[PDB]
Amino acid sequence: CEPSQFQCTNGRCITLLWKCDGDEDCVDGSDEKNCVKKTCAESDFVCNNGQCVPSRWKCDGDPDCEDGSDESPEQCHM
Amino acid sequence: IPFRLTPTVCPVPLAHTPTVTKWFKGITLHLTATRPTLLTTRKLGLRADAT
Amino acid sequence: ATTHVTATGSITLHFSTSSPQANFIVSLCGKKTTCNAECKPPADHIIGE
Ligand SMILES: [Ca+2]
Ligand SMILES: [Ca+2]
Repeated sequence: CEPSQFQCTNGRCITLLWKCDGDEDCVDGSDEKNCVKKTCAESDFVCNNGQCVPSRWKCDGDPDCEDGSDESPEQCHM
Repeated sequence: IPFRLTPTVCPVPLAHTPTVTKWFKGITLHLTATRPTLLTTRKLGLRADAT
Repeated sequence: ATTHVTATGSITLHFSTSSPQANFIVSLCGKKTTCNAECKPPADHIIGE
């Protein structure tokens, strides 16, 4: 697209300010890829492999981590 | 020397679109602007009376 | 620049001129005709093209 624009895989041009900013806008997901790690957030739970999930998903009874660490008893002791 | 000057994209204000009153060999712009705004006019001919 | 031609009929054509008089020659498959009218000055003063 334009030099000040980023081209998604669907042929739609967005701005570079929308590249790696947390929200996905390129339909398929061409944005929010590569760049640097987002290192989760202060209000987000960190899975053992490095995946970031919302903190309300920690020990809710259902697995949400890829490795299933969110339901492990090591972090929440029943 | 850290903190390299890099080219990014920034938003810049868009002024109010001027109403044009149209007379026989001229235009009159009304040009409301709260802040200083650059108006540049040129003639599309041999002598560009650039104001 | 190119129009369709039936065995008989009429075709409309838009033209732009600068003369006050429309006394030019129009050709249609090389057949020449002469138009004649008086072209009024425009009312709007400023145009975008
Ligand atoms: Ca985005
Ligand atoms: Ca969960």
